[PDB]
Amino acid sequence: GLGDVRYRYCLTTLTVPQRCIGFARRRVGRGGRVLLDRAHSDYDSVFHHLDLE
Amino acid sequence: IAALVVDNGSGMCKAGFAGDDAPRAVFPSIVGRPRDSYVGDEAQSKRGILTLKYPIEHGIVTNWDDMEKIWHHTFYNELRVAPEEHPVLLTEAPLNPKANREKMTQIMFETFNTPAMYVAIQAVLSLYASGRTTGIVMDSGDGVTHTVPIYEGYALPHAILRLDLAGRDLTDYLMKILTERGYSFTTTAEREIVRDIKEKLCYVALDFEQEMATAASSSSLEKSYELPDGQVITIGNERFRCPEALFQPSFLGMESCGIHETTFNSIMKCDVDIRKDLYANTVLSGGTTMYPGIADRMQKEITALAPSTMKIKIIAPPERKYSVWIGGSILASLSTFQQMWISKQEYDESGPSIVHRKCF
Amino acid sequence: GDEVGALVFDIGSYTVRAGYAGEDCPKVDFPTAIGMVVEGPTYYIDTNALRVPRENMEAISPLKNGMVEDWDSFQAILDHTYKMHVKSEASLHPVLMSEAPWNTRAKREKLTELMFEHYNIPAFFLCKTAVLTAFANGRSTGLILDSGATHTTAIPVHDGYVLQQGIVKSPLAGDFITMQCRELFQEMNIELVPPYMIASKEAVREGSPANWKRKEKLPQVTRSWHNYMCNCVIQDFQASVLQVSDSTYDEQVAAQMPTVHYEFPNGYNCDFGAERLKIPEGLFDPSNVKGLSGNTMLGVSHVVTTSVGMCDIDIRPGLYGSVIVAGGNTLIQSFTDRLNRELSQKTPPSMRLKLIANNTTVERRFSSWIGGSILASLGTFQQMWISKQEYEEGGKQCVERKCP
Amino acid sequence: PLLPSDTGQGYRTVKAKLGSKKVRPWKWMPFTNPARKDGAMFFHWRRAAEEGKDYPFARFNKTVQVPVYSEQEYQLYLHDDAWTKAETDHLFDLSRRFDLRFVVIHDRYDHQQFKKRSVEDLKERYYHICAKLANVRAVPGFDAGHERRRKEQLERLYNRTPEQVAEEEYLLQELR
Amino acid sequence: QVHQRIAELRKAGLWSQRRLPKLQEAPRPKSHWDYLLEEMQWMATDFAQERRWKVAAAKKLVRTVVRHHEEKQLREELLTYTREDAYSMEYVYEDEVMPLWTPPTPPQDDSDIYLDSVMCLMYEATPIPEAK
Ligand SMILES: Nc1ncnc2c1ncn2[C@@H]1O[C@H](COP(=O)(O)OP(=O)(O)OP(=O)(O)O)[C@@H](O)[C@H]1O
Ligand SMILES: Nc1ncnc2c1ncn2[C@@H]1O[C@H](COP(=O)(O)OP(=O)(O)OP(=O)(O)O)[C@@H](O)[C@H]1O
Repeated sequence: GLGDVRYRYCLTTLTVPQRCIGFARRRVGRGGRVLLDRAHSDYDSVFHHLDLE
Repeated sequence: IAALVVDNGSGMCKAGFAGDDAPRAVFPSIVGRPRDSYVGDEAQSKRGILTLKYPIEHGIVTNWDDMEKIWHHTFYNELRVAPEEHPVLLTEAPLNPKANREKMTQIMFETFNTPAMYVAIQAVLSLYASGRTTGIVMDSGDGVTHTVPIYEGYALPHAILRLDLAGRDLTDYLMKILTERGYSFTTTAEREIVRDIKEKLCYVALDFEQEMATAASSSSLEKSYELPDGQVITIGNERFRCPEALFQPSFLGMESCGIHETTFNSIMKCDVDIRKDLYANTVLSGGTTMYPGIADRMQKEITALAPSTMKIKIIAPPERKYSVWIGGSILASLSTFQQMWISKQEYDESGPSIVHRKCF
Repeated sequence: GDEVGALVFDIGSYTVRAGYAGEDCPKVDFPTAIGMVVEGPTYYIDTNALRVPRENMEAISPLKNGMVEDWDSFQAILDHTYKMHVKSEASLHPVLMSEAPWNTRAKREKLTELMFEHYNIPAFFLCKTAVLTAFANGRSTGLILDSGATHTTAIPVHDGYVLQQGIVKSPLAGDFITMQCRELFQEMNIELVPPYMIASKEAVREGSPANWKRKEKLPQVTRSWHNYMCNCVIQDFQASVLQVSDSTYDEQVAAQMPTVHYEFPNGYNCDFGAERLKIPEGLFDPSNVKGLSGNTMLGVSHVVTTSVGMCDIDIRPGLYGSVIVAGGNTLIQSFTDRLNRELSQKTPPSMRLKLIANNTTVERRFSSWIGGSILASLGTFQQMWISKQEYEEGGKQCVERKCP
Repeated sequence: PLLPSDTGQGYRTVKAKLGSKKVRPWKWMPFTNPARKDGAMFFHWRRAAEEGKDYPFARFNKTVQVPVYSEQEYQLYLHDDAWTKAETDHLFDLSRRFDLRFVVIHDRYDHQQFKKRSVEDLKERYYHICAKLANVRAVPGFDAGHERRRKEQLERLYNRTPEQVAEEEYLLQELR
Repeated sequence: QVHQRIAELRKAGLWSQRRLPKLQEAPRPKSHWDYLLEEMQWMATDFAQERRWKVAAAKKLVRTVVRHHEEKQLREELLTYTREDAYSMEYVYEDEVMPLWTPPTPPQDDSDIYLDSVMCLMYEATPIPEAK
């Protein structure tokens, strides 16, 4: 495939709602807003690792 | 402590605190100017001395400085609370132009310095007040009438329809017919008298021809009404001739369809699947729907139009006129909605388009 | 700079679509057909005015094969749109319009002249529907399969430009389905009664003769208007009942499928079986259609393959790699699945066939308008407007140069 | 799959902070775009403090450089025995308009006022002209046949019937 | 079988149909239309994402309202994230930083070359061909 990086999704964790939120991608909105684009997985239930020892 | 809810209409303005069960202050939206400015009832009595203008027409604001004075009066005099201390929620008519939203947001943030604000569509607020997920809302206020289908709270813009028949036209028509019977109403005072008569007496007939025959023969449909001067008048067949214009616009001289036909067309315009739900969750709203007996006539008409296998069910709460404001009052008090506010810093960084980014 | 207060129009043989630039869905969508009464004539345009019956009223449309023919009717339509739905002076708003891929030069020139001189707009621009459809899905290169009311066409797009040579047209479209439905009803001896004739109806058992009464107060209407109402009823039936078979039509297998229930305005209701599948099969194999033995007609899949095969070889992998489906007629149930099966079977294995998933009404019908809004929103696009000062000289000269 | 958009809310613990700051006024204003030669003015939403600043998108107006020549140059250097001057001028005008997108150029090329040409021929002619002009312009101090063969081979592969594809697949697998 | 597959390789004829030659090249820098196309792609993605969020938020609010009414009767007896995460911290991986999709930027210098969808002919050159 083309293998571009800006179209990639990766696992991430937020700080305030502290939890792994599955695959996500960062993007810039219309005016200045920075948004997170979230993908889907059938293992979404198990992704709550946190702190990864 | 809580936020404010302000609803603007062509005929009446309604303001109150979120969580209350009824608006705290209701007054007519008129601005008087010398021949300082005056607003509401104070202008109404002064209207003999003053010149009057209406800042809203057919649910669309047409003069902004007058609207600014209306909002200033509302807050400072009627609510007696400084706006900068409270969040403010606002209402909007369907199919409103973008420029109106942007101008409203600019005024609200810059002139009044509100810390946060939101804008909602009146039809969806009425649906919230009813407490249903999918349905079609019939809205008929003082100036304009709309039919809006909703699917899980998402108003389908392309299926929406509009109609320019409302209470103002009915009051004028009642004046016309009452003059034609032999009375004399010319100026705005007699117009208010006629509006009071319309509100007090008129009702919707279930079968127009049978009621016409009854009024032709029987005295059992006549009434009397007392004027401010202490003299009395007689009123008869006019009682149900006026509201009938809703289902027969030809009386007013307009080549338009009735409210039932408009609702049926709006329902048919949507997707095939969701039609079943819309028939069973039809909602009425606005002051014009307060006529006694309207619900049964509507049900009969739509039953005649709709397919036999469908189930039709009209909904009309007793307080439906304030239902639009009640919906906004419920929404603001919710917890999850708190995250939907537009903050002042967001307006500063982004600009008025932020309203096109959030208020849905 | 992405928020210039521009308007975007999209007009088709079925409905007119208009809205504000930067919005996500068209604001207003009303039918293109209008009523005209002679003695200049008088026009009744919107849905409310159209339903009311009247004497000597005829039904007309300004479009012919995707190009404007009745300029007076078109001007009336634009006047109604502006005045009623937009409620703002045209002189303030730049306008963007869509056009058919094969629209000729002279009609483009006359449209530009009309807009600039009569409506006095400040800026103007024109684009072709295929490109806007490609933009809506975010593709610069792809193949567009459009099936509207009039024609079913395949248009290849590369780097945002339409390849004129590759365009292929077929007449099998919604109107063909409507004609097939009329033939079916005539075969079944079902009488079609438009709603305006019915005064009231009673419930009747399935298959029994209808029971209804006529509105005595109706003034006599013309032929075209009555035919148009019948066509509206048949269009509703199309939307409700028809379905496309996953495989090639087989009478024996179809006969085993469950039936469907429909009720006409006059209260008549009957159950349809294999007939609801046999009809749409025409779009995929016109040869076996009764009364159209001419095998020169091409099916949808064959149209796509022929259109792609006529383009430059190096681009063919790009076209097969992004196929976009658009148009109202594609909304028929199971259409996309049959198309995908056919294309995946017939395409060479070496190419990675892919179909863009957009199977919903709003984006399937309003794709061109959405693309137009997206294009008008772009900040860098502001350089490309045609201005009134530019209209003076280059309005005729540069319009040829400006919009290829 | 959803998407969370940033927000500064979820509570009203921010009664302070927000109550001590005031927004910068905005404005609906006109602006001038340098990329437009006519000087037309369009209206704009912008912060009122930044009036008069040039349009920040005009830095994207970059053109592809295509040579030019006069009658004397075409007289001396670019004369060819299979192309008329008008045909070459049409080719170069199209190249300037469409930015050397040769597939689009071949699509829009007038094939009836001028004899039909393949895209490889257009590329060859354009490169020859540009190379000779650059060479002359230099102070003292492409391959069409290969592309044609490649495209012919691709065309031959494309029209391969499915049984031939299966036969090739079987032979390939036999070689592991 | 080896004589028959040497017959078959002389059949399908490496001289006939099997493996192919190189593509040529000529460099060229980006132009205005390419920037417009990239901006169009970004805008289309934004449009779709916004609409979809829009539907989801409406549904959630409606469900909350109906459940509030239900709770009122019985008494008779995920879509946003904080500002700090949006504009601070880089989500470093440890053992690099995650990307960000921003709108195009004007060229600081003539260094960005125009690329395309040749696709089939894999990109980047060939270092060692035969002695042509
Ligand atoms: N039975 C009734 N009770 C009260 N008002 C009635 C009744 N029948 C008609 N009306 C008229 O309804 C109008 C009040 O409607 P309402 O308060 O909903 O208007 P609004 O909010 O100004 O409308 P809009 O938002 O559509 O511009 C008044 O003109 C009143 O005369
Ligand atoms: N839900 C539906 N199911 C099936 N067919 C439908 C549906 N909605 C519309 N159609 C068909 O699509 C036609 C309208 O197609 P569309 O909206 O693409 O028209 P258009 O773009 O205005 O037409 P044209 O390009 O030919 O002028 C309708 O006449 C009907 O034939």
